[PDB]
Amino acid sequence: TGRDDTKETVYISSIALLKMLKHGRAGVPMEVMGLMLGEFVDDYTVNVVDVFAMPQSGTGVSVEAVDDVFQAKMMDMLKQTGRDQMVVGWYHSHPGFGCWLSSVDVNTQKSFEQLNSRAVAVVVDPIQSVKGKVVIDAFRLIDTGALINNLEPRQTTSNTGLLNKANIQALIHGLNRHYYSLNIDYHKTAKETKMLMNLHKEQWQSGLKMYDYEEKEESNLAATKSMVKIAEQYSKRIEEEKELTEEELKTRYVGRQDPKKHLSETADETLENNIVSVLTAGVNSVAIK
Amino acid sequence: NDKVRFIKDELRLLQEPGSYVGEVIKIVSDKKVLVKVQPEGKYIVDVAKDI
Amino acid sequence: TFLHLPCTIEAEEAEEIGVEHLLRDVRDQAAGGLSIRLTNQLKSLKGLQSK
Amino acid sequence: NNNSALSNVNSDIYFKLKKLEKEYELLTLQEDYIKDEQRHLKRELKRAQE
Repeated sequence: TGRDDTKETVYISSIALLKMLKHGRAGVPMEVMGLMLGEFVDDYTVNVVDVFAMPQSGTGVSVEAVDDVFQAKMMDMLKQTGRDQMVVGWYHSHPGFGCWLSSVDVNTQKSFEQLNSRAVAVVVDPIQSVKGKVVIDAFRLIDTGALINNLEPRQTTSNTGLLNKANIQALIHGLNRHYYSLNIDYHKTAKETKMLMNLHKEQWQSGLKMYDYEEKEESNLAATKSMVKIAEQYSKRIEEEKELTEEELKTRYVGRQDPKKHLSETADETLENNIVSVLTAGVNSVAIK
Repeated sequence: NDKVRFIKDELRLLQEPGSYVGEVIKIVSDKKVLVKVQPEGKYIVDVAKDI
Repeated sequence: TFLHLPCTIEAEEAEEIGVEHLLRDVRDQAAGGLSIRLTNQLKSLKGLQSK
Repeated sequence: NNNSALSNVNSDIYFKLKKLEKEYELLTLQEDYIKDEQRHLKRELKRAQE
């Protein structure tokens, strides 16, 4: 053919990620309509520096939801600050569905595919993102004629060759006849890394603070009393346990929410607290005076 | 190690989609069966690879 | 004049999800196990002295 | 019966067994490694529960 037609590894920066999630979680229910601004290099690598939410609309997703006034307006002002970038695709929310492109989403996709044939359409579902990669995936049109003649896999070289898809349904139906799917990776620097982890000078502050001793003494008694009560359960358990079948032991004398195990965790927890409580106290006594 | 892999395993399957339950009304000769899902319509749906 | 105020991070819901995901480090401070807080105690002392 | 060979032992100490004394330091190095591994998986338990 005339392209390599190999599905791009999508590196959306950590700055971009934060934007993309925010705009889709806001607009629920609703489909939010944006564009991806980065720079395409190679034949397999897209780097997404920033994204733009173009203004929300009541027509959903269509070609009649692109607004070229609003598109240009964004572009013109990036140039003027010198932060200029070009489209590499577009993104959108499903407010309560999985990740696939509809037929109607394939035509939105198509407008950008004229611009460059490595246009990605990214689907965000933010009611099911409790993790940053989950239920987000990137798709890219394949040539229609590659399908007829069965050259459809050829994304299996220039890549990891692993491909995690999600779901039966619409996904496999559009995968077959329209697009090729590949995982979104997420890329970051070490200046950004320090920014997230750090929590100002009030981070060290928490570690010399002492607390009301009513709550400390109370914490101790609660744990203490708790281990008497499940330790009568423990007595029953190790009185018996002279009978064969492991499963049978777990029904009869317990081994499902095992008393020895539950006691040991709670005992350790309060023991660790009180090692801290005396350390942090003795530190302050000497240190400050 | 076994304890961490299993918790991740519990978590994994919760992220996977739900499951249901019907009762077979009749048998089809297309390598399918006709199931009637208990709050839902009939479906003729392919069968598991182990039966 | 410019008067300093609290400059806190507390984060949005939206933000939290990308932040943890990108994270794959054991964090500067998290205050989880005893190991993290034994480190922390000694870090605090160096902290007090520097101000 | 009676007697053995005392040269058979003396020979093995310098030759074969010297190599094996060194090999026992490489299994000792293993011990230090899995001392950290065992703590690392305690940290990973915290993260899987959270």
